[PDB]
Amino acid sequence: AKSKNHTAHNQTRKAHRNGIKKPKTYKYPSLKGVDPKFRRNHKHALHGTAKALAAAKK
Amino acid sequence: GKSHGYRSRTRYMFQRDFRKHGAVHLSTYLKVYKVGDIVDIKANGSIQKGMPHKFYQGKTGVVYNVTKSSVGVIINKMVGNRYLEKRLNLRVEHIKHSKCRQEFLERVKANAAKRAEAKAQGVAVQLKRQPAQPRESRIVSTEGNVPQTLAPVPYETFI
Amino acid sequence: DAKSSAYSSRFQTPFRRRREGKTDYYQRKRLVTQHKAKYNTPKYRLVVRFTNKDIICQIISSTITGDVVLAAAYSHELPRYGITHGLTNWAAAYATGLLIARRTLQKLGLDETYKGVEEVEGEYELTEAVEDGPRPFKVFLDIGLQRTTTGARVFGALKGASDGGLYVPHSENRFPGWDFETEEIDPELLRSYIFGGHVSQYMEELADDDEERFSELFKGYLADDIDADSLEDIYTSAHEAIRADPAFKPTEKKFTKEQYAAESKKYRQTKLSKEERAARVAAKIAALAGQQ
Amino acid sequence: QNPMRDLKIEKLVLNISVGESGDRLTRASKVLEQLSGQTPVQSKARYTVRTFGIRRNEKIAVHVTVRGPKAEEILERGLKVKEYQLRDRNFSATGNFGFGIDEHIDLGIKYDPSIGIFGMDFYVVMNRPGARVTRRKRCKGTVGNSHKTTKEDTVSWFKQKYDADVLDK
RNA sequence: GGUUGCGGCCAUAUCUACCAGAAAGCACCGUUUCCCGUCCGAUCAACUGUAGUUAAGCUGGUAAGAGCCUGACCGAGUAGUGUAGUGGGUGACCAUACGCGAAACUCAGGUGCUGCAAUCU
RNA sequence: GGAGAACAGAAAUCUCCAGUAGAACAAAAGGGUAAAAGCCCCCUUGAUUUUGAUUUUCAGUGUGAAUACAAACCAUGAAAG
RNA sequence: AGAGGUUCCGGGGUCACCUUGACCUAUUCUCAAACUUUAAAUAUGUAAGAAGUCCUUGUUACUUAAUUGAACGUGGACAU
Ligand SMILES: [Mg+2]
Ligand SMILES: [Mg+2]
Ligand SMILES: [Mg+2]
Ligand SMILES: [Mg+2]
Ligand SMILES: [Mg+2]
Ligand SMILES: [Mg+2]
Ligand SMILES: [Mg+2]
Ligand SMILES: [Mg+2]
Ligand SMILES: [Mg+2]
Ligand SMILES: [Mg+2]
Ligand SMILES: [Mg+2]
Ligand SMILES: [Mg+2]
Ligand SMILES: [Mg+2]
Repeated sequence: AKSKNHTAHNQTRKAHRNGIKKPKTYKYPSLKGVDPKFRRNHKHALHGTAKALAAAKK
Repeated sequence: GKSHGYRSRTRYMFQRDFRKHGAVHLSTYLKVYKVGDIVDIKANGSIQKGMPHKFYQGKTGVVYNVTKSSVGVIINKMVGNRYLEKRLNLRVEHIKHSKCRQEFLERVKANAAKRAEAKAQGVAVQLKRQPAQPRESRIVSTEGNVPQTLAPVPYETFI
Repeated sequence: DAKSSAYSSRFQTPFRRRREGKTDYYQRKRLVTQHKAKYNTPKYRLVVRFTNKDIICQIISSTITGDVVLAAAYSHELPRYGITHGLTNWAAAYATGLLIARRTLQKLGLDETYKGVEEVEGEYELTEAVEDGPRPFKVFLDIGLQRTTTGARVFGALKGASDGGLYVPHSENRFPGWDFETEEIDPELLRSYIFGGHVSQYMEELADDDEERFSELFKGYLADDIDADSLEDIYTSAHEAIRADPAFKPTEKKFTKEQYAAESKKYRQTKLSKEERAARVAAKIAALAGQQ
Repeated sequence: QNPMRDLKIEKLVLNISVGESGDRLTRASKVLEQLSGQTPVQSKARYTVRTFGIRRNEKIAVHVTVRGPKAEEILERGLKVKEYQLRDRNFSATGNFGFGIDEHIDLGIKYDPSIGIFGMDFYVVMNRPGARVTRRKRCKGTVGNSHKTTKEDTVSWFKQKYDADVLDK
């Protein structure tokens, strides 16, 4: 039975009913995809920084 | 049959920009990309490894990852009724810095300098950009500039 | 000849130095491009170039505005260290590489550490790292356009720069003494080439074969009585002459650059302007069509 | 005019094109080897004709390239066959020239087996000093107009020493 | 200011014809024992800066030059185009209102600029 | 393509000049490529191991294809890579 | 669509000729969804900062010839 195949009518209206949402950026993004050699170092740099700050504060 | 491949409808757009074919000049490789740098995506069609998709050309994103020959760029992509974050592993032949951000940081330096100068004085600075304000009052002189123009022209044909 | 305007319009030139035939950009991209996570770290190359009558060794990094020379040494300042003849030979390439290595190391403050191969024996010795100290200065060889043959004297500057103390990464199989048949090097043949053995044997063979060719070639050796067995002594003395003070004394230039400019401007043709160009065109019209 | 504007031979290239491989072309290699003192190089056919009898990659020719004074020595030994006579043709517009002889006649005969007759092509490439500037790798330039060999220059160099003449039958 | 080495932008740098180049540099150029590579020391390799030369490369200059680049109230506010009307017209299309706005053409100017290092009456 | 070379010419091989790609890259078409990505030579198996991340079709599922890394282990090259 | 350019490039006609085709050069008329040096309008990505900027110097097994950088920080300053 012949009929309508595809249309993008009403899709932008439905898209903008509940708005088009920007992805809500955060401080401290996830390290997913960042270089593993950087990540392994950065874990230790953070651990040493927190160790030195606790030693300087106590 | 419908064709929807990875480089479909990319005939003129990965094309190599008449009389600028050939090798990639060395400043492309000599630029330095850091995490948080905002970069424009324009795919070099001569370099086939690490090409972005045809969606991502023209798009501007923030570098999140820096690797040996590539950078990772976050592009927000409108998918349906929301945006999604797209992490892109693009070799640095398809990436250049964003001059909008370059002049923004020169504006930040200029704003800091003007606020420091206004703190050297005691006066306010008013350091926001303002739009094109309407023009102020003028006195257009006529000396050497007598207003002289005639009417519309007749219809001649000159075929 | 007489190209069409469509040819000239659609023609795309190579860069400038590919046009000039001086730079391999295919090699240059690979030699200059740094790991992007080694963000602003320069990538230094030992540029070794052989003109006629000179050897040029430079330590060159790259910026966008242009290349930047850290330390450069030429073989025509080997007369101040003692080598006055054959300034483009294999041994002069070695001594130029040693000179730029010592000059670079005391420029960086890295010469007391990394003395390099003091007693030279022709061994394939690659500069190793001092434990719990600064690493050796890593410099990659840039030969440019000239071909890699087993025994080319650009690998002389490779060996000299590696022996001076720079960590210049290489393999031993382009040095003289490498056999094609077996995968072993001849350190004694390499050591003869270091101290000019290949010139000395030809000096002692030309005098015994035909004295006419030994008067054409090596006329400068007979001019100031440099005997053929003292070449090793000359190059040996020049090596610690290089090592004792590689500090780059420059020439006095015996003029100033303003006098140089004012004297070389007298022979540089000056471009004409619009007015005399149009006057030449108009006078050409009048003379060529003044009814003869 | 200048000592470096002097026409000198680069190479005499000697060509035997034998439209079949194997024994006949090994004889053709033998005669060029003993004539030149260097081993010749063989040339494969670019494409298949089926009327010339050649096939692709079939080694249907030999040739050798002689430089220095040894080319000048084979020049007279070829020109005596031509009776020191060339033509208005045989001289390129780029200033090269060449001719063709038969029998490789007698000059320096070896043991001389049942080889047969082998004609051959002589081609002489002329230029001046400074021809390295198109052949060297670095700064591979182009020889300027006053220094380029012409047909008039090479026929004047021929109607000079070797004492010959052209176009005369 | 010349020149070299390494370059950045990659024709204002290319191409064609011709002329000039002091000094140094570069180059051609000389040699074939060694390292090495060729059918051929032509290229590549080595050796000598010695026998020679600026002839060429190279550099600069010239041309109502080709090309290229820049600019223009030059074409031209033209073509196209967004928006508007219960506008015109049978229609094709077109005019108007609020906006944006080319290209070819035509003229004028230009014909490499420059970074690091070394050297040169 | 032009000019030349016994047989040899329209076309056999040899030589020179011009040659911005008008060639070639397995296969459609498009893109790309000139000291190359084409042609020839030398060495070789990275067409290997393990695991994440990413892109495109996407519901941001699967499959296919690809991208950039990370720990190895190799190949190549003077080396950068 | 005409102009200019001599050839056993099979124009028949000297046995160098009115009755030469292609080709080459300078022009000429008209075009292209799957042609293009160019190149809009409309639509379209990003940025316009406190998660910011500047100064000092802490951590690291990453990175550098080298605390040289990278990333995250402490402390200080800047809130019409
Ligand atoms: Mg339905
Ligand atoms: Mg399609
Ligand atoms: Mg485009
Ligand atoms: Mg190479
Ligand atoms: Mg030679
Ligand atoms: Mg050489
Ligand atoms: Mg012009
Ligand atoms: Mg010019
Ligand atoms: Mg293919
Ligand atoms: Mg293409
Ligand atoms: Mg290659
Ligand atoms: Mg599929
Ligand atoms: Mg359309």
